[PDB]
Amino acid sequence: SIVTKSIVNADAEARYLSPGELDRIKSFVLSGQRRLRIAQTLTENRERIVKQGGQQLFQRRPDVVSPGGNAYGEEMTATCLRDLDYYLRLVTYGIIAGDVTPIEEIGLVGVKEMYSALGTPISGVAEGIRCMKDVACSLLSGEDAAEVGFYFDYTLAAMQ
Amino acid sequence: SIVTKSIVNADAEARYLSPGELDRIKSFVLSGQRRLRIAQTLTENRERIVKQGGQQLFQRRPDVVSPGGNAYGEEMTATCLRDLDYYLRLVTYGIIAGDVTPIEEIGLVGVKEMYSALGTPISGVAEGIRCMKDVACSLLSGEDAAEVGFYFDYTLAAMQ
Amino acid sequence: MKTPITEAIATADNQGRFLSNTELQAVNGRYQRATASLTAAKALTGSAQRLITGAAQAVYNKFPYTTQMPGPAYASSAIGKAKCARDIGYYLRMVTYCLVVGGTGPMDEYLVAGLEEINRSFDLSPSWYIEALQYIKNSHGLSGQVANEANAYIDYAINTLS
Amino acid sequence: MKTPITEAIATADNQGRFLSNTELQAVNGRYQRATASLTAAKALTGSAQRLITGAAQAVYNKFPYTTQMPGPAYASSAIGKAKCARDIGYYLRMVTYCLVVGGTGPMDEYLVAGLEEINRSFDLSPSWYIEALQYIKNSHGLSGQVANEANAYIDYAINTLS
Amino acid sequence: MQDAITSVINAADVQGKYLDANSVEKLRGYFQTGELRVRAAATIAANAATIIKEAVAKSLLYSDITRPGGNMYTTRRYAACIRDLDYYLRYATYGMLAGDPSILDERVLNGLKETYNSLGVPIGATIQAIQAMKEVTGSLVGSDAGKEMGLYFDYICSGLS
Amino acid sequence: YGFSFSVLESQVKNGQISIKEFVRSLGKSSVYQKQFYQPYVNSRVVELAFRHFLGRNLSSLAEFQKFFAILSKKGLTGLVDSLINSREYSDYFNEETV
Amino acid sequence: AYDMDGTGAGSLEPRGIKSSAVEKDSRCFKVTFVLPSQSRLYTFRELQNVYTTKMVPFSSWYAEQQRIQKMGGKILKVELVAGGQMRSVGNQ
Amino acid sequence: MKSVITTVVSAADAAGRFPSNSDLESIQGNIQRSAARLEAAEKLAGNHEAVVKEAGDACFAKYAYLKNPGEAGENQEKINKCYRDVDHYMRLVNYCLVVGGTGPLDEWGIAGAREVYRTLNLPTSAYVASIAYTRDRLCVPRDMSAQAGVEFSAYLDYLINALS
Amino acid sequence: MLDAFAKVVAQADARGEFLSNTQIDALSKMVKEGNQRLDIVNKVTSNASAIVTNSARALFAEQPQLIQPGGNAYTSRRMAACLRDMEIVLRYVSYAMIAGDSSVLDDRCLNGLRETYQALGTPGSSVAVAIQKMKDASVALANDTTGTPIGDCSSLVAELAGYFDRAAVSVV
Amino acid sequence: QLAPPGIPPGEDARNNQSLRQYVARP
Ligand SMILES: C=CC1=C(C)[C@@H](Cc2[nH]c(/C=C3N=C(/C=C4\NC(=O)[C@H](C)[C@H]4CC)C(C)=C\3CCC(=O)O)c(CCC(=O)O)c2C)NC1=O
Ligand SMILES: C=CC1=C(C)[C@@H](Cc2[nH]c(/C=C3N=C(/C=C4\NC(=O)[C@H](C)[C@H]4CC)C(C)=C\3CCC(=O)O)c(CCC(=O)O)c2C)NC1=O
Ligand SMILES: C=CC1=C(C)[C@@H](Cc2[nH]c(/C=C3N=C(/C=C4\NC(=O)[C@H](C)[C@H]4CC)C(C)=C\3CCC(=O)O)c(CCC(=O)O)c2C)NC1=O
Ligand SMILES: C=CC1=C(C)[C@@H](Cc2[nH]c(/C=C3N=C(/C=C4\NC(=O)[C@H](C)[C@H]4CC)C(C)=C\3CCC(=O)O)c(CCC(=O)O)c2C)NC1=O
Ligand SMILES: C=CC1=C(C)[C@@H](Cc2[nH]c(/C=C3N=C(/C=C4\NC(=O)[C@H](C)[C@H]4CC)C(C)=C\3CCC(=O)O)c(CCC(=O)O)c2C)NC1=O
Ligand SMILES: CCC1=C(C)/C(=C/C2=NC(=C\c3[nH]c(/C=C4\NC(=O)[C@H](C)[C@H]4CC)c(C)c3CCC(=O)O)/C(CCC(=O)O)=C2C)NC1=O
Ligand SMILES: CCC1=C(C)/C(=C/C2=NC(=C\c3[nH]c(/C=C4\NC(=O)[C@H](C)[C@H]4CC)c(C)c3CCC(=O)O)/C(CCC(=O)O)=C2C)NC1=O
Ligand SMILES: CCC1=C(C)/C(=C/C2=NC(=C\c3[nH]c(/C=C4\NC(=O)[C@H](C)[C@H]4CC)c(C)c3CCC(=O)O)/C(CCC(=O)O)=C2C)NC1=O
Ligand SMILES: CCC1=C(C)/C(=C/C2=NC(=C\c3[nH]c(/C=C4\NC(=O)[C@H](C)[C@H]4CC)c(C)c3CCC(=O)O)/C(CCC(=O)O)=C2C)NC1=O
Ligand SMILES: CCC1=C(C)/C(=C/C2=NC(=C\c3[nH]c(/C=C4\NC(=O)[C@H](C)[C@H]4CC)c(C)c3CCC(=O)O)/C(CCC(=O)O)=C2C)NC1=O
Ligand SMILES: CCC1=C(C)/C(=C/C2=NC(=C\c3[nH]c(/C=C4\NC(=O)[C@H](C)[C@H]4CC)c(C)c3CCC(=O)O)/C(CCC(=O)O)=C2C)NC1=O
Ligand SMILES: CCC1=C(C)/C(=C/C2=NC(=C\c3[nH]c(/C=C4\NC(=O)[C@H](C)[C@H]4CC)c(C)c3CCC(=O)O)/C(CCC(=O)O)=C2C)NC1=O
Ligand SMILES: CCC1=C(C)/C(=C/C2=NC(=C\c3[nH]c(/C=C4\NC(=O)[C@H](C)[C@H]4CC)c(C)c3CCC(=O)O)/C(CCC(=O)O)=C2C)NC1=O
Repeated sequence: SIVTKSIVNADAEARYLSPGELDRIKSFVLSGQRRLRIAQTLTENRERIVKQGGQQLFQRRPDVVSPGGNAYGEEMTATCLRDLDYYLRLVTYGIIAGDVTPIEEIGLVGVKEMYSALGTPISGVAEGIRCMKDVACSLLSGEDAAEVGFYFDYTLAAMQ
Repeated sequence: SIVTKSIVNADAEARYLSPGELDRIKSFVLSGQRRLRIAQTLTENRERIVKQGGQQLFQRRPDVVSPGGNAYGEEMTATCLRDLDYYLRLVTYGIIAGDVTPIEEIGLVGVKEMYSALGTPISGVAEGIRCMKDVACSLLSGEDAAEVGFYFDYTLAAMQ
Repeated sequence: MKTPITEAIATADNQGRFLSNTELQAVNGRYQRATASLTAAKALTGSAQRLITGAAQAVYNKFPYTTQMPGPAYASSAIGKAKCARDIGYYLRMVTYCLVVGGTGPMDEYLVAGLEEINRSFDLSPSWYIEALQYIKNSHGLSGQVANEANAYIDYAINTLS
Repeated sequence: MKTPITEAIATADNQGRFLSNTELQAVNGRYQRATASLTAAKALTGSAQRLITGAAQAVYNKFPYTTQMPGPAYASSAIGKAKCARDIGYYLRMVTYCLVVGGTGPMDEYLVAGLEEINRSFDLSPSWYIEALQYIKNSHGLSGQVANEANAYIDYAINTLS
Repeated sequence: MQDAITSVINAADVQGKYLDANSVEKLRGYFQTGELRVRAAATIAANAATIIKEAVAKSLLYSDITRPGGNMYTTRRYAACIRDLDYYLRYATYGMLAGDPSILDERVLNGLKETYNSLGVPIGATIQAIQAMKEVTGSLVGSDAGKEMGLYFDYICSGLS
Repeated sequence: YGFSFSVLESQVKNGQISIKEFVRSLGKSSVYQKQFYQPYVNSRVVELAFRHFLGRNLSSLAEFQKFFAILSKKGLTGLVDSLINSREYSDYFNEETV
Repeated sequence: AYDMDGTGAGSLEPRGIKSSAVEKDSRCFKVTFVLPSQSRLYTFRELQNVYTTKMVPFSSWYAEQQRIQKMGGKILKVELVAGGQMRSVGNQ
Repeated sequence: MKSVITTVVSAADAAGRFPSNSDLESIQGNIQRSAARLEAAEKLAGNHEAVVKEAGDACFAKYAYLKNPGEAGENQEKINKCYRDVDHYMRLVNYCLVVGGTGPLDEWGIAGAREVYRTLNLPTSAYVASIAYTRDRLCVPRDMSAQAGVEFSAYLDYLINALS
Repeated sequence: MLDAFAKVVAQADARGEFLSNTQIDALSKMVKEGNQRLDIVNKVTSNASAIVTNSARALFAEQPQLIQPGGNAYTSRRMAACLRDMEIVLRYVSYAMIAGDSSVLDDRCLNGLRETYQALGTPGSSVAVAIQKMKDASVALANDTTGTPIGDCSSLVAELAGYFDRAAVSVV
Repeated sequence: QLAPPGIPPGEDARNNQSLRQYVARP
C-alpha cells in the first residue's frame, strides 16, 4: 500500500516522514471512501468481467484454445479462466491498497518463470488481462476508469 | 517538491510512476491553488511574523540577547532576526513545493555544523522558529494552520 | 400515522370539538380487533427467517434472470443477494408493524411513500416484490381471523406495487 | 403544446404585452435550427420500419424472459408481440414530431404525461423501453448536428423513463 | 511489514476470497482514524528529542544505573541509551501510522531481549523508560492518540520482557 | 525471479562505472533492501552486509559498533557506501573484480 | 539521512568521512586515476588494473577522493558530468 | 511555398513596399481559417496509417490488373512502393493544411509528376482512384468538423485536378 | 435573476456610464463562445438522470451508515427526498451555466438551504460529498467529444466547476 | 456567498450610492 512503502522509504533513510509523505497518507485515507466503492463494483462483477474477459481472449487468440493450445479442452479452459479470476482479484487489492504492491508480490514477481515453466504463452495471458480491462472500464465512469484501467496496464507491463 | 522526488523514487527503481504516484501529482496540482494562497499570507506578513517571532524568542531566551549572549547588541540582534527571516522564507518554499525538500537542502542539511561553528546555541534558534510558528498559525484558519505549522515543526525536529 | 386512534383525534380536531361517542366507538373497534392482530404479529415475527429466506428463493425460481444478468440492479453477486433479502425483511417487518399499530400507517410512511421513485431510479421491478409477498401470504400458516388480519396488510402492499 | 413559437406567445400574453425582440429572437433561433431538425426527421421517417423491427429484436435479446413468461404483460404470444412493435412505433413517431415542431411538446402531450401511471397499471417495465431507445440512438445513422437534434429527444425520453 | 490494509488484504487473500463486508468494515475503521494518526505522528516528529529527554529524566535519570557501576555510566553507554530510546519512539510512530505492530517484531523485537542479555542491559529499567516515554507521548498527541501510540509501546515492553 | 537492472548492466558492460559502482548501486537498490534489509534488524543487517559487500564476517566488536552507528544514522545508503568506500574493499576489489 | 546531522568530534558514531551531499543526491563525477595497491607483495593476491576511469557520485566522491590518496593514488582528472552548480534546490 | 504570407511578401517585395494594411489584413484571415484547417491537419496525422490502408487497396480493388507480370504492381517491392506513394500524397496534404496554401503540393508532389509517371510507365489514373476514394470515404461531421472537411477535401481534389 | 450580459449593465447603470469598448469586446467573445456553452448544457441535461443515480449509488457505498436503520437516508421517503435534492441542485446549476451567472442559483436554491439541513438534522458535510460527486460526473461528461467538433472548452468547464463548488459550500 | 435575504442578486439599490447619503443595510 501507499502507507507501508511511504514508511519503509522513510525507514531506510533514518528519518521520519516529510510533509510530502504525510500529506498523502492524509490524502489517501480521505480517498479511501471512493476506493471501496470502485473495488465494490469489480467485486460482484467478476461473473461478467471474467467471462467476457475470456470472451475477447479466445476471439483474439484462438491458438491457445485450439487443439494444441495450452488451454485446450473443458479442463484447461476452466483453469484458463481461473487465472483471470486471480488477476481480477489482485486488481481489487491494488485499488484498495492504492498501489500495485499487492499485485507486485502476488502474480507479478517471477511470473515469467511460472508461465514459461507451465508451457503457457505469457503473451497470451497478457492479452487476457487487456480484454478484462475494456470490460472493467466499461463498467465505471471516466474518473474511475482512469484508475481501474490504470492497474491493469501495469499488470500488462510487468507481464511481458 | 512532491513532483521531483516522486520521479527520482520511480527513477531509481527502473520503472515508471504507479497510480499511487500519479494520483498524487494529480492531487497535488489541484491543491496548487490553495497552496499559493497560504504562501501568499506568509509572504507579506514577514514584518509581523518575524518581529513578533523574535518577540517571544527573547522573552523565552534572554540569555542569547543579554551581554554575553550570541545575539547581543544592535548588531547581532539584527542578524538575530535575519535568520528568522531566512527560515520563514524557506517555509514559504516548502508550502509551495509541497515538501521540505527546499527546506532540506537549504537551512537544514549540515545546519548544526554552521551554528556550532558560529558559537550560536542551536537550541536557541530552534526556540525562535517555534515562536514564529504560533504567530504564523494564528494568522490562518484551522485547515491551513495544520500545514503552515506542519512545516515549522519539521524544521524544529531537524534543528536539534 | 394512520392508526384508528389518531384518525379519531384528527376527525374531532378538524372542527375544534371534544371526543364524542362518534370517536370513542371508532377506538372501541381497534380494541376488539387487537386480539387477533397481536397474535398475528407474534406468529409472523417468530417465523420471520423462515419466511424471508423462503420468499427470496421464490423470486429466483420465478425470475431466473435476476441471478444471471450482470449489473448492480440484479442479485447475481453476493452483494445483490444480500440486498435482496434485506428488502424482503423490510416488507415483512412493515406488516408486523401494521398489525401492532392497528392500521395501515407504518407502511404508508416507511415503505410506500416514495417507493415508485426508487424503483424507477434504481431500475428495480415491483413484480419481484409481488411474487415475494405472494409467498408470505401462502406460507405464514395461520388460520381464522388471525389469518384475515395478516392477509389484509399483505394485500395492501400488493396493491401499492400494482 | 410546448414550442419555441408558443412559449414566446405565452410568456408575453401572461405579462399582457406585445411581442418584443425578446420574443422575436426566441423564434429566430427556432428557424436557424429548423434545417438540421427537418433533415433529422425526414431520415428517421424513411427508415422507420428498419428501426422498429430492429429495436424490438434488441429488447428480446437483452431480456429474453419477455418472450418466455406467460401472462398478458409479456411478448410471448403473437398478440403480445404485435402490441410491442406498436409501442416502439409510438415512441419513434413522437420523436419525429418533436423534431418537426421544434421542442419537447408533442411527446409531452401525447406520451410522457400519464406515462408512469399506465406503466405501473399494466405492469410494463420502463427498462424495456430504454433499451429500445438506446438502439435507435445507436442505429439511426445520422451525423453531426443532424444527430445532435435526434439524440436530444431520444435522451429526453430516457430521462422520464428512468 | 504489513499495515492495517496489508493485513486486511492478506487475510482476505489467504482464503482466496474477495474483500467482503467484514474485510471492508475494518478498512473503513482504519480510514476513519487516518486523520488522527498523521497528526499524532506529526507532533511526535517535532518533539522527538524533547520526549526522550523527558522520559529519561522522569524514569532513570538519577537512579544508580546512572552512577558508576550502573548500566549507563560511561558517556558511550549513556549516549547509546538516547540512541536506543530513539528507535522505540520512532518505530512506535511507524506502528501508529501503519496500524499494525508487525514492523516492531520484524525490525525491533526479534533478537532484542536476547541481545540485551548478552550486553547485560537491564530489561527492567528499559521497560520503565518506555513506560515513562509512553506517559509523555500521551501528553502531546492527546488521549485517544496517546491510546494509539501507547498501544504499541507496551507491545514493545511486552515482547522485550 | 526475472529481476532486471538494465540501467546498471548498461553502465557496467560499457565500462561507464566499475563493478564496485555496480555493486554499490545494487546495495542501495530497493530489491535489495526488500530482500536483506526490511525483514531483519539493524544488528542482523550489519552482519548480512559483510557477507555480501566484503565476502567475510565481522572480525571484532569495535568493527561492529563503527558500522552499526553508521547504519544507525544513515540507514542502508549510509552503510553500504561506508563499506564500498573502505580500504579493505579496495585492497581486494578495486573497480573491476566482483 | 545526509552526512551532516551534527556529527563532529566527540560524538558517538566514530569520526569519519562527512560529505556535503543532500538527501538522495544526483550529482556524480567522472574521475580518472591510478592507484597502485602497495600491498600485493605480502598478500600475493592476483593483480588487477589500477588505472580506472569511472563515474563516482557526489554523495561519495569526497570519501573516494579522500581514500585514493590514502593509498598513494594520483588523480589525473575529475569532472562534474551530471548536476548543476550553485543550485540551491534540485540536487536531489 | 505558395501561402498566404508568401503572396503578400512576394508581391510587396516585387513592388518594393512595406507591408501595408492590405497585407496585414490578409494574415488576419490566417487566424480565423486556421482554426479549422489545423484540425484537419491533426486528425489526418493521428490516423494516417489507416487512411492510406483504406485508400491504397482501392487502387488495386478497382484495377486488379496491376498484379499481372510486366505491369506496375507486379511483385512485393513494387506493391509496397505503390502504398508508399499514397502515403506521400497524404503527407503533403497534411503539409498543405498546416502551411495555409498549396505550397508543398505544387513544389514537391505535382511539379515534374507528369514526366516521371510517363517515363516509369505508371498509370496516373490509378493514383486518382485512390484519392477520389478518400474524398468519398469522408463523412463530414464524423471524421472531423464541418469546416475541416471542406479544407481537407479542397486540397484532395486539387491534387486530383493536378493529376487529371 | 440576471444573466452575464445583464450583470455588466447593472454595474454600469449604478455608475451612470456607457459601456466602454473594452467591455463590448468582452461581451462579443461571450457570444463567440456561444455554441460551446449550449453544448455543455445539452450534455448535462441529456444525462441528468444518470448523474444523480450513479452519484447516489456511489455515496452510500462510501458511507454505508446513511442507509442503515437510524441513518438519515433510510426509508422510502427519506431515500426519495435524498435523490430529489440532488436533482434540484443539478437543475439550478445548469440554469447558472446557461446564464453565465450564479445569480439564479443562490437566489432560489441556496438561500436557507444550510439552515434547512440543520433543522432536519441532515449531515450537511455528506450533502457536500454528493454535490462533488455530481460535479466530476458532469465535468467528465462535458469534455468528451462524442459528436462535437474538436476544440478548447477549458474555461467553460472551469466555470461549471465553480457553480458546483459554490453550491457545496453554501450547504454546510 | 449570495445576496442577503429577499435581495434579487444583481438588482441591489446600494450599488453606486453616495457615501454622504448611504444608509447601512440592517
Ligand atoms: C490588419 C491589421 C491588424 C493589426 C494591426 C492587429 C491589430 C490588433 N492588435 C491586437 C491585440 C494586442 N496587441 C498587443 C500588442 C502590444 N501591446 C503592447 O502593450 C505592446 C506595445 C504590443 C506588443 C508588440 C497585445 C498585448 C494585445 C492583446 C492580446 C492579444 O489580443 O493578443 C488585436 C486584438 C484585440 C483587438 O480587438 O484590438 C488586434 C485586432 N491585428 C490585425 O489583424
Ligand atoms: C482524417 C481523415 C479520416 C477520414 C475521412 C475517415 C475515413 C474513414 N472512415 C472509415 C470508416 C467508416 N466511415 C464511416 C462513415 C460513413 N460511411 C458511409 O458510408 C457514410 C458516407 C459515412 C457516414 C457519415 C463508417 C460508418 C465507417 C465504419 C464502417 C465502414 O468502413 O464503412 C475508415 C476505415 C478505418 C476506420 O474504420 O476508421 C476510414 C479511413 N477516417 C479518418 O481518419
Ligand atoms: C515527393 C513525393 C513522392 C511521390 C509521389 C512518389 C512518386 C514516385 N513513385 C516512384 C516509383 C513507383 N511508384 C509506383 C506506384 C504505383 N505503381 C503501381 O503499381 C500503382 C499504379 C502505383 C501505386 C498505387 C511503383 C511500382 C514504383 C516503382 C517503379 C519501378 O520500380 O519501376 C518514384 C521513383 C523512385 C522510387 O520511389 O522507386 C517516384 C519519384 N515518390 C515520392 O517521393
Ligand atoms: C440548439 C442547440 C445547440 C447546441 C447543443 C450547441 C452545440 C454546437 N456547438 C457547435 C460548435 C462547437 N462546439 C464546440 C464544443 C466542444 N468541442 C470540444 O472539443 C469539447 C468536447 C466541446 C466543449 C463543450 C466547439 C469547440 C465548437 C466550435 C467549432 C469548431 O471550431 O470546430 C455547433 C456548430 C457551430 C458551427 O460549427 O457553425 C453547435 C450546433 N449549439 C447549438 O445551437
Ligand atoms: C464620496 C466618497 C465615497 C466613497 C469613498 C465611497 C465609500 C463606499 N465604498 C463602498 C463600497 C466598497 N468599497 C470597496 C473598497 C475596496 N475594495 C477593496 O477590495 C479594497 C479594500 C478597496 C479598494 C481600494 C468595496 C469592495 C465595496 C463594495 C462592498 C460590497 O458591495 O460588498 C460603499 C457602499 C456602497 C457601494 O456599494 O458603493 C461606500 C459608501 N462611496 C462614496 O460615496
Ligand atoms: C495469483 C497469481 C497466480 C497465477 C496467475 C497462478 C497461475 C497458475 N496457472 C496454472 C495452470 C494453467 N494455466 C493455464 C492458462 C492459460 N492457458 C491459455 O491458453 C491462456 C493463455 C492462459 C490463461 C488466460 C493452463 C492451460 C493451465 C494448466 C496447464 C496444465 O495443465 O499443464 C497453475 C497450476 C494449476 C493450479 O494450481 O491452478 C497455477 C498455479 N497462480 C497464482 O498464484
Ligand atoms: C537559509 C539558511 C541559512 C541560515 C539559517 C544562515 C545563517 C547565518 N547566521 C549567521 C550569523 C549570526 N547568527 C546569529 C544568530 C542568533 N543569535 C542568537 O542569539 C539566536 C539564538 C540566533 C538567531 C535566532 C548571530 C548573533 C550571528 C553573528 C555571529 C557573529 O557575528 O559572530 C551567518 C554569518 C553572517 C551572515 O552571512 O549572515 C550566517 C551565514 N545562512 C543561511 O543560508
Ligand atoms: C424500509 C423501506 C425500504 C425499501 C423497500 C428500500 C428499498 C431499496 N432497495 C434498494 C436496492 C436493491 N434492491 C435489490 C433487490 C433485488 N434485486 C434483485 O434482483 C432481487 C430480485 C431483488 C431482491 C428481492 C438490489 C440488488 C439492490 C441494489 C441496487 C443498486 O444498488 O443499484 C435501494 C437502493 C439504495 C440501497 O442500495 O440501499 C432502496 C432504497 N429501502 C428502504 O429503506
Ligand atoms: C402514444 C403513447 C402511448 C404509449 C406509450 C402506450 C403504451 C401502452 N402499452 C400497452 C400495452 C403493452 N405493451 C406491451 C409491450 C411490451 N411488453 C413486452 O413483453 C415487451 C418487452 C414490450 C415491448 C417491446 C405489451 C405486450 C402490452 C399488452 C399488455 C396487456 O395487454 O396487458 C398499453 C395497454 C393498453 C393496450 O392494451 O393497448 C398502453 C396504454 N399507449 C399509448 O397510446
Ligand atoms: C531497532 C531495534 C534495535 C534496538 C532496540 C537495538 C539495541 C542495541 N543496543 C545496544 C547497546 C546499549 N544499549 C544501552 C541501553 C540502556 N542502558 C540502560 O541502562 C537503559 C535501561 C537502556 C536505555 C533505555 C547501553 C548502555 C548500550 C551500550 C552497551 C555497552 O557498551 O556495553 C547495542 C550494541 C551496539 C550499539 O549500540 O552500537 C544494540 C545493537 N538494536 C536494534 O536494531
Ligand atoms: C539512460 C541514458 C542511457 C542510454 C541511452 C544508454 C545507452 C547504451 N547503449 C548501449 C548499447 C547499444 N545500443 C544499441 C542501439 C542501437 N542500434 C541501432 O542500430 C539503433 C540506431 C540503436 C537503437 C535505437 C546497440 C545495438 C547496442 C549494443 C552494442 C554492442 O553490443 O556493441 C550501451 C552498452 C552497454 C549495454 O547496453 O549494456 C549503453 C551503456 N545508457 C544510458 O545510461
Ligand atoms: C583533504 C584535501 C581535500 C579538500 C580540500 C577537499 C574539498 C572538497 N570540497 C568540496 C565542496 C565545497 N567546498 C566549499 C568551500 C567553500 N566555499 C566558499 O565560498 C569558500 C571559498 C570555501 C571555503 C573555504 C563548498 C561550499 C562546497 C559545497 C559545494 C556544493 O554543494 O556544490 C567537495 C565536494 C564533496 C563534499 O564536500 O562532501 C570536496 C571533495 N577534498 C579533499 O580531499
Ligand atoms: C430551494 C430549493 C429547495 C431544496 C434543495 C429543498 C430541500 C429540502 N430537503 C428536505 C429533506 C431531505 N433532504 C435529504 C437529503 C439528504 N440527506 C442525506 O442523508 C443525504 C446526504 C442528502 C442527499 C442525498 C433527506 C434524507 C431529507 C428528508 C429529511 C426528513 O424527511 O427527515 C426538505 C424537508 C421536506 C421534505 O421531506 O421534502 C426540504 C424542504 N427545499 C427547497 O425548497
